[PDB]
Amino acid sequence: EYPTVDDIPVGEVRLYKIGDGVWSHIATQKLGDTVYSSNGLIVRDADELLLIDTAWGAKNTVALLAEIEKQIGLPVTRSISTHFHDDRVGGVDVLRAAGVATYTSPLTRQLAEAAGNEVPAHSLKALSSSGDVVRFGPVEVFYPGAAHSGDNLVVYVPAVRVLFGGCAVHEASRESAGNVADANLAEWPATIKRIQQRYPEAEVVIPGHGLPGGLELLQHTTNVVKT
Ligand SMILES: [Mg+2]
Ligand SMILES: [Zn+2]
Ligand SMILES: [Zn+2]
Repeated sequence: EYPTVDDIPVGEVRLYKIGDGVWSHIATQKLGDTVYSSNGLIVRDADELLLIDTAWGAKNTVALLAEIEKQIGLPVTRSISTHFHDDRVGGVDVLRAAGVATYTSPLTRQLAEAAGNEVPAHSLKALSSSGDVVRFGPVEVFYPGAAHSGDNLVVYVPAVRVLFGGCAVHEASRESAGNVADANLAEWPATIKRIQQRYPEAEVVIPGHGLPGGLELLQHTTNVVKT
């Protein structure tokens, strides 16, 4: 049932229900002669939605908003981007045009500017140091330290124990680290250990790319990373 590249054309978006008031969104994108899929999250708060990450570019992000309106029918009023790459901030300008208040950490804003990428309009204070956690509506936003990138964040939904690990967590089937050009391989194991110690009751862990699993994806990541 979980959507894969085999069942999503570039430009279409699927939603997948994870728990009470929580969905993932799945989109596809072509870089080389390589098609990839990518995951974000949607979380209900009263009569509005918090979005976690864009759908990897402007075209997919317009389609994401249309699919949310078809299937859920509540407005997206705020978003958080979990690092500075195009699968997280690509389409922020679509979000802004639609009246969404877009956020991320100050470091993500700085790195996205340096990369030429779109930049969320607002900073999350108090996320500058490894181990820092803030509340944001129905979630917790945690900065566990450098890993896939220097600025990567994870997002936990306490009411239903769902952790979105983003691109700092690899899916079960992946055995290589992927794109490491912004990675800190030396800190990556310590970063995974902070996530494990902070969220020991998580029932679902969603990676930035691929199939959701449970807490076993965290040790799996450490294993892929060392090698
Ligand atoms: Mg770019
Ligand atoms: Zn990335
Ligand atoms: Zn990614």
